[PDB]
Amino acid sequence: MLPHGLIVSCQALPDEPLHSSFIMSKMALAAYEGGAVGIRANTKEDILAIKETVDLPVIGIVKRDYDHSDVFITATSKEVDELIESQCEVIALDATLQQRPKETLDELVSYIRTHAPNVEIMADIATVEEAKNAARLGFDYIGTTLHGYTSYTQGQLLYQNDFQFLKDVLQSVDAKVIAEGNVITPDMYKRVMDLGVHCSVVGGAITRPKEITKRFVQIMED
Amino acid sequence: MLPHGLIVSCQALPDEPLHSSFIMSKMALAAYEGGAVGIRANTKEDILAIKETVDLPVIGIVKRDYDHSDVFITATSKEVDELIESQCEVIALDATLQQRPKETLDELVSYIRTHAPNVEIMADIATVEEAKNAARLGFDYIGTTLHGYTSYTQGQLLYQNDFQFLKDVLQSVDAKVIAEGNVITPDMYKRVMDLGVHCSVVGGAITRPKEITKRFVQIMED
Ligand SMILES: CC(=O)N[C@H](C=O)[C@@H](O)[C@H](O)CCOP(=O)(O)O
Ligand SMILES: CC(=O)N[C@H](C=O)[C@@H](O)[C@H](O)CCOP(=O)(O)O
Ligand SMILES: [Cl-]
Ligand SMILES: [Cl-]
Repeated sequence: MLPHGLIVSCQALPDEPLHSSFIMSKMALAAYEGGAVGIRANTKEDILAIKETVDLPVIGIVKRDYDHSDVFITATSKEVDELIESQCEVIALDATLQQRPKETLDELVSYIRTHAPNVEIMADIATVEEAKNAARLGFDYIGTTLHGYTSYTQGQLLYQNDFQFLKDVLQSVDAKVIAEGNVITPDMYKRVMDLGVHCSVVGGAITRPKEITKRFVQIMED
Repeated sequence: MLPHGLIVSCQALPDEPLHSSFIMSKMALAAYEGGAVGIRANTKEDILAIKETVDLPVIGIVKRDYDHSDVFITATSKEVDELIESQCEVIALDATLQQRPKETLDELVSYIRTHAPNVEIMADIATVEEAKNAARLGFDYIGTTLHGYTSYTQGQLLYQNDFQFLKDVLQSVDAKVIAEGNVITPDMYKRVMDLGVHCSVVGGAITRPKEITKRFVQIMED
């Protein structure tokens, strides 16, 4: 199981500067050496490289676009099978009720419980009711990952109104909740932990130097 | 000349997770894409890789330890020659009063003006008196890089007492001053820029995920 504490997301998609299984493995080692308790990573190859450099538990996803679906975080059994092969300890998937290319969310949850019974699952959700649906499906973890990143949560950011959305998720489910998405600073990390999340996933604030650089530059441009 | 704004230090020494000319070239790309106006980098190998990735001006150093000297930032003509070969726009060196392994600081300054007349020079100093000595030697930039990092500045950090050390440096010299050392947040970057530095160097806050991870973990340990 994931400990309490800091999960570092070590992702770099094609065309991002640090894109490379190798580099993500080194970002993960850096996170490990700074006191991270887990890693979140994207694609079987990045996960396998990371698992060569750290024994931290990994939350695995496959970001892959499908025609006629806005679901891209572990959309189908093809991505699930890649992640089972990766041996990541936790499989994260979009747990919205948006249209998927193939299996439904219920079918992907059954698929994972049948084919990878020792793997934990994590629901990336955007709304309280998606969170409650995930809790009902027996998700091990419910993350705020997609809050602000679906067509229907545009402009919503986890931290808004002192983490009201996070407070509402924590109030609505007994499952382990993960503060993920727009945890930008140590102060935000402390706040989500004090609000009672099991753990927090921090990505861009640690592993996206372009995004960190932009925050430094923006302070001069207000 | 270096513009006003943010210089990103893209360094990873041999024991650090990201040690690699290729990775530091990508950190530099990320800095560029985020709005940096320059790069500080270490070793000819890293500098050449960065200079083929971005056209941003580079402050080059070679960190290399010598016996019977505490000077490790561009200590001798050997490091200077590596930086001349690198074609970096600015050569930075330890510009402390500390005894060097070979040439004196004064000797090295003469050497650079002779052997690389088109290169600007940056004085990494620890004290106001070293800043004044650097102005004496005609340095183009005076950075606060070694303030707190010498045997005679123990316990001091750039930000202490609302950047009093930086205020004292800026009052002491007419040369372009660079805020470097422990500039860890956008707030600190804003502050040193508002105090009148030419530019600021931010390293670990952007390019050392281990260091950033430690600050996240640390807020849960206070
Ligand atoms: C919507 C989406 O794709 N999210 C990604 C999912 O893996 C990453 O953003 C991940 O959550 C990283 C943590 O977010 P941040 O960079 O700290 O804001
Ligand atoms: C004393 C020393 O070795 N300094 C290094 C000089 O290259 C780095 O610290 C460099 O100044 C980068 C700025 O420091 P930070 O990583 O932003 O805190
Ligand atoms: Cl980046
Ligand atoms: Cl690091």
